Amino acid sequence: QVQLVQSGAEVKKPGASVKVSCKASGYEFTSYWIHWVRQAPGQGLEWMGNISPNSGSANYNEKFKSRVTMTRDTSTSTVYMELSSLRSEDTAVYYCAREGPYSYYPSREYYGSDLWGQGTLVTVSSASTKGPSVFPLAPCSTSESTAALGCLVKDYFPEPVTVSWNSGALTSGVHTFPAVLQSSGLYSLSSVVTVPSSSLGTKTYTCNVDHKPSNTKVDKRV
Amino acid sequence: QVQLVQSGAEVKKPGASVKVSCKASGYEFTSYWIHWVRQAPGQGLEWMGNISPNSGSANYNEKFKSRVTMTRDTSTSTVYMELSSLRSEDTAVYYCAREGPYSYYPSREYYGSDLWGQGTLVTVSSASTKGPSVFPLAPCSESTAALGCLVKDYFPEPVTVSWNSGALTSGVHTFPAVLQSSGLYSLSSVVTVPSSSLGTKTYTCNVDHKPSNTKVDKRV
Amino acid sequence: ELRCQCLQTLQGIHPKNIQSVIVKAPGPHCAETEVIATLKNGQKACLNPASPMVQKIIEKILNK
Amino acid sequence: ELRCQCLQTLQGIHPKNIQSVIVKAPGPHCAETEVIATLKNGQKACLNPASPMVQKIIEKILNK
Amino acid sequence: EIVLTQSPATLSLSPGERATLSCRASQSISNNLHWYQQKPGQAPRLLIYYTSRSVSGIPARFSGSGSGTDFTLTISSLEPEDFAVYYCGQNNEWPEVFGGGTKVEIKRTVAAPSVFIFPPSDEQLKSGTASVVCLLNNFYPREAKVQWKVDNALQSGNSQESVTEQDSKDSTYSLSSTLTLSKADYEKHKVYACEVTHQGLSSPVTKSFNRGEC
Amino acid sequence: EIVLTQSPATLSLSPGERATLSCRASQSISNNLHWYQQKPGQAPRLLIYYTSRSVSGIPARFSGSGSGTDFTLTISSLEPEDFAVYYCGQNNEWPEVFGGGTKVEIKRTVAAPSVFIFPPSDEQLKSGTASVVCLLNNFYPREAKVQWKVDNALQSGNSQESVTEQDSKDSTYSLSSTLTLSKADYEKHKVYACEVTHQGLSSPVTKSFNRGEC
Ligand SMILES: [Mg+2]
Repeated sequence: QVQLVQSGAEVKKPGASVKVSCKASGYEFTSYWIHWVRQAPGQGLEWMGNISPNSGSANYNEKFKSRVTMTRDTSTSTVYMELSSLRSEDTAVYYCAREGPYSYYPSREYYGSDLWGQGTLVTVSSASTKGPSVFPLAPCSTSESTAALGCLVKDYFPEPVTVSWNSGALTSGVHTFPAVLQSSGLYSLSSVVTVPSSSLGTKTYTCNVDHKPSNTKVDKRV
Repeated sequence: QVQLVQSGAEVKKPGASVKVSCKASGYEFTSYWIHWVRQAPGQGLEWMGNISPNSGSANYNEKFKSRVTMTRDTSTSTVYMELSSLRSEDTAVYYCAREGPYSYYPSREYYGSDLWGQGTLVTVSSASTKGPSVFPLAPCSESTAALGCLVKDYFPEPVTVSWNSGALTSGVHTFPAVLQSSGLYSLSSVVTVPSSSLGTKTYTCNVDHKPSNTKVDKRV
Repeated sequence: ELRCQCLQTLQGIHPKNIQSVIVKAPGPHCAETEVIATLKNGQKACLNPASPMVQKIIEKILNK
Repeated sequence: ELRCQCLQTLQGIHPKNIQSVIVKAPGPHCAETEVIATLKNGQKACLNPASPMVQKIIEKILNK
Repeated sequence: EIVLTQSPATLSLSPGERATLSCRASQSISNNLHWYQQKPGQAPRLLIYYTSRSVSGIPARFSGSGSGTDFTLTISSLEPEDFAVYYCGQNNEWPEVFGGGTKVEIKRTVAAPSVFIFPPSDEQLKSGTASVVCLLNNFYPREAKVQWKVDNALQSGNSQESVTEQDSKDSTYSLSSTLTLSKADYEKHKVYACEVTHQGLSSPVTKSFNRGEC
Repeated sequence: EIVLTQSPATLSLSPGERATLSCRASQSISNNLHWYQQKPGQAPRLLIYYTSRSVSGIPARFSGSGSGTDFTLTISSLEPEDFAVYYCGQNNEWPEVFGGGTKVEIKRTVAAPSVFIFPPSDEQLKSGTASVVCLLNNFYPREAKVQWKVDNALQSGNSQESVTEQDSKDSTYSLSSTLTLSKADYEKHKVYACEVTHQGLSSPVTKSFNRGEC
């Protein structure tokens, strides 16, 4: 396979450091620059810098040069980005991407970045890893033919949370909302499903919440 | 005040060498390139090459590089051009010209050649220096008549002609010389005068050929 | 230049074919020294600044 | 490039101010080696190729 | 540093229609301008490089052009899989810079939301906080207004909303609005209501509940 | 190597008129194009440098324009001292190259030449050669044709001609033609004639003499 494989998600406190790896396979490592680009949640792309797999010399965005180091290990075709003096604004998915091929004959005509890693989420916050509290969402008391049910997945950290209904058997009409970052620094999301109103009291509806960062699994009967 | 003064006219046989000088005065010698440009009689300008007054290194037109040398003498602010294996086609006026000022800060915006030497005529021929024979031009036998003098078989150029020691200028036409098949030059000088003046007033053409130290007064 | 031009380099080339060499110091858009040779045929090639033969090629031109 | 660019030269300049140096060998339009330094302020200066300090400035960039 | 400006920010079109996306650079980047597609939860994907050059395996319907500091990505006829975010990126100089993106959305007919209100659970109330949720299900266009009312008093600054991505089957959106109150503040009031304004509705729809009935 | 082409080869104008001279380069010479004036028996004189920049002591009526491949020298209002030859010269690259020149001459009315014939002198004949001279005096334009005839036989290859510079006072030209024969050849013939063709003449004019009747 022709690929860039990155290290897993990271959670850090402000002031700490993070080191992310990007292992290249299936192509001539020395033929392509490797770039680091980040994307904050819901925002655009920002270039961190890059590194030459040959010389091992890195080029940094001046915004990060004083607290970023990029290195490469020829033996394992791996490139690293170490970002220090972390702040909450560094919360983002960090990608590595290749640009090339280039040789010893310089040109002013460049290729785009054609192969990207899967991304590594780095969350920077004063908050500590916490599993969610799961509350049912059910009507107060129903003349309509369709009813809505759900679960409120509150006060967890960091992202992500996954939600299924009846262990994945119920998929139609499900809406699992993107999380919101509360003023508290903890995340919250709701997952809802619309069902026939006649099915309430006969059919069972259970939401399955998985928060891998805190090794938490919750089933809530609604 | 600024000047480029070149050496005097040269006469050479084919296969010989010529060395022309160009002395600079009145300006900072090291501030300007010095070029050598030639002009064959009645033709355009052709760049020979140039020299840096600082390094003394020359640049040549590829047409001449195998038989041309340019040098400079810092002590006398003089530049030289030596052209060897001379052929008749090298007969021309050779000029030196300056281009600048330039310093150690390079630019891709150049000055033109603003100061030129007076030129040096170099004549390349198998002929030897010879003074002219001066013949009259007079009618075989109507208010205006033409008279003149045929200045024949001289070498090299130039010849100058006046009429009545410069007193007669009106209606005079002194023609450019022609190079004959013999390798010798010839020119004519004519004047139109009232026909009534023939037999009363004297008409004499004054011919000077400095290369052969010859002076002729020809009454027509 | 606005970025590094030399991902890879040559340990040297034929010195007789070299017309000119640009030696670029590290700057705000390239963190390493770059050496680009222009050959008499107009071809361009990246050279290793740390290579002893590259430093000796420059010396031979500088003294020519 | 198309003719000699350096009528005069400098013995040497501040090496810390140099962004790049072009070393041009003698060619069809210039019979002498030319060295042109581009400073970090964008100013260009002709340097003496034979100067020992010029050769040492190039060496310090090549090893940076 | 270069600034890349993309236009329009959102493009709403039907499948089969032509999409024209613009990218403008603050200064010359020569032709070193590249286009990328990005779908949720995926890395960007290169579509066109060096203004107009084809990328291996990319469908023919994507093409690029440019003149000066102005660049264009054209999708000749939109396919359902083309509704995504598109970015231009320059690498003529470092730092690389990307545009802010253009989101290409599916245009469909107006669809009013079905609205539901949820009281806080007994379990959450025991813990001291009360979250009240209002759901707006399967509506189009994205614009919707949700107003919270507690005993007819309009609420402000104590609610947050979240919206889903466009649905794969019907091209609609869904939205949740959550009102957060302390148990003490929640117990001081009776009527909890959410009022919804949407183009699909003739007039605003209100869903409510009374505390003495839950 | 660059080739510089000037146009027109001759410009015929009156004092007070505007003169426009062209210089075209085979390839770009950037703006490193300079203009020179040359008068008979003098070195060229620089007028304008770097396409349009002023030169010390040159009158304001000379200006230059152009860029890269096409260049123009303008003389806003011709003075009598401006009638001369003009060359463009490039120094963007070595070798320097000059154009072929444009001669700016005074335009005046057509003037037919006055024609005169001169037999060889007794002095020259004693030496073995006979030179016969035909003079065409004060004509305009410069173009004229002289045909030598010896006992009605047309002569060719045994004559040389020269033309003066345009006269400063009447704007005319004069031309001399010399026929050279050996004394033996000259003594074998009677009628020596020179036939002149010029725009000023309705038909050719012949001046002749009979050998020995002088
Ligand atoms: Mg006047």
